[PDB]
Amino acid sequence: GMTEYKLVVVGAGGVGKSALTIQLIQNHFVDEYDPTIEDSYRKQVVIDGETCLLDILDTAGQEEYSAMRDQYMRTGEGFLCVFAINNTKSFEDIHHYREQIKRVKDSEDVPMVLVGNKSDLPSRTVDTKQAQDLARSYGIPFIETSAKTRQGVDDAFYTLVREIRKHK
Ligand SMILES: CN1CCC[C@H]1COc1nccc(-c2noc([C@@]3(C)CCCc4sc(N)c(C#N)c43)n2)n1
Ligand SMILES: Nc1nc2c(ncn2[C@@H]2O[C@H](COP(=O)(O)OP(=O)(O)O)[C@@H](O)[C@H]2O)c(=O)[nH]1
Ligand SMILES: [Mg+2]
Repeated sequence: GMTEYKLVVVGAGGVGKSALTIQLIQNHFVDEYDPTIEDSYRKQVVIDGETCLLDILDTAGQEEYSAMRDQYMRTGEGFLCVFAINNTKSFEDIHHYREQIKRVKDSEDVPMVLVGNKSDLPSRTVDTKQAQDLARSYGIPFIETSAKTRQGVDDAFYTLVREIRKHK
């Protein structure tokens, strides 16, 4: 049977979670997508010759630490922690998202990838070295992406699938 992978995209508002997810689903750059819409989207993909079913949850809205929201996030098997390379605050928030994932999954080894988005822009404020060194502190991969140009989009999602496969 075809394996389904439940992936969750997290990070500050405005980093490009929706743009990244829609590039994967539609193969098109969407510069405008209602910042309040949180929803899930499926796509069949060939990753290393195997057709698998991705189920991507694109998160949005206010932080809520209810038993219901924890249960909803606990459905994720792997997480993309996204920041924007021209927004220092989004990068400085990443540790919070990682700590919340570790708590809900009750595990120090949850499949995760650090994503530096907006790599097409010239306004960089977060050095690639600092981002690579944060992923090294966590023991996870780092991928540079652009939802505008498609840079790194399959690398981010497919690497997360490969981290889930090794975790099982
Ligand atoms: C002063 N703040 C703290 C630093 C940044 C600043 C603002 O932080 C901020 N803003 C919005 C959302 C979040 C946020 N953190 O984790 C989560 C998720 C979705 C991640 C996945 C695992 C869980 S489990 C659960 N219940 C969640 C929820 N709501 C989550 N989202 N953080
Ligand atoms: N140049 C550029 N802008 C992007 C990129 N990804 C998203 N954006 C823009 O960043 C803003 C926020 O994007 P959105 O996908 O709504 O972020 P979300 O709140 O994390 O879902 C919008 O103005 C998008 O056009 C990218 O890689 N490059
Ligand atoms: Mg969004």
